[PDB]
Amino acid sequence: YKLICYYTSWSQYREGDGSCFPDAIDPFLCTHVIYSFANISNNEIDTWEWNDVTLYDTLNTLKNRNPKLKTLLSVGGWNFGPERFSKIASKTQSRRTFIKSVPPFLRTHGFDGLDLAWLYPGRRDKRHLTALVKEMKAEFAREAQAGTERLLLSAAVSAGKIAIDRGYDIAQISRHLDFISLLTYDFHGAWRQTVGHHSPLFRGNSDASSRFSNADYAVSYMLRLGAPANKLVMGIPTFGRSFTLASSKTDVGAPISGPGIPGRFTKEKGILAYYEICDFLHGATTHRFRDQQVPYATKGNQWVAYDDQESVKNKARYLKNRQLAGAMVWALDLDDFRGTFCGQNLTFPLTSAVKDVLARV
Repeated sequence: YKLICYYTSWSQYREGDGSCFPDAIDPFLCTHVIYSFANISNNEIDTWEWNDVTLYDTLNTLKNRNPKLKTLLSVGGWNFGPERFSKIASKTQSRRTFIKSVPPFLRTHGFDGLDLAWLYPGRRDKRHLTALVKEMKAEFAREAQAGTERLLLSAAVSAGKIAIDRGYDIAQISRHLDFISLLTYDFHGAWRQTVGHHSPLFRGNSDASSRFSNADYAVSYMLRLGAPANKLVMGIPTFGRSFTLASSKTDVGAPISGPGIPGRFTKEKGILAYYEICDFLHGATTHRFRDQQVPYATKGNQWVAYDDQESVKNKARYLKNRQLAGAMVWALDLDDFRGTFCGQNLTFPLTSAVKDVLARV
């Protein structure tokens, strides 16, 4: 079993305890740590944060205590316009330059692979996403001729039936990728104004519409589409999605005025770190949808959909019963990395839960 953990570059500038550096990562927790978001300039892979080469180096020292630890660098991400990604992939010349630029960079900073986070290829991209993956992978094969270990190549994909059908050739790209990380936590879209869990596990018997909105469907659709189970990794959120209620209606369906107020450390609207949710829970009412088997909480006019140790193991068990290659935890830095906010003196409680379940056969 693989446990693929993302570390976000910008969580270093979080005030107080919110601040997190590669430093705080238990090197025996995950099997793969992905440094999140490199950039691209002059069609070449490149850094993003000033001190990136330091943090790179820091993260890669962990491989000193755990010699089996593998690290990868992700390209793209959320503040990386996909158009920009598009433009580099469609011109075979700008595409070949970017590819050639990748191995030496990874080799210099000590990475073991590349993660591609093109955040959503459009209808016009499918052809090129396939080209990029096919060739990039071909370059990694030729470079291992130098006598060194072959670099890994992974991809972060959307779990929305439409986004998939629209921009991905799943049968084609599964043969070239070492593993595919499914983003099974973007289900209640940014769009609507109605309360709902962003990462429901199941179909929720109390919902006949957009049933293509849960991890369960997303997975069977990907297996159906032709991706093999031993390359599939299911994404597990270590955060919550918040909303400011527009009325005292709390239950399923309730209306919404907009996103919830910022987390005190997180400082971003509509999102909350698990450690922020732990402090939020005090004096909050907790409910759990049994249909989707996921929790949520209200307090004042704040409704929060999130995942706890239980919902998280649950997903991990499922993942095993279907025999996927592993789990992916978005935000090692959004978990209780200090272990000082959520009662128990455990560090990274959420990612531990997953790992605990992934280790019992």
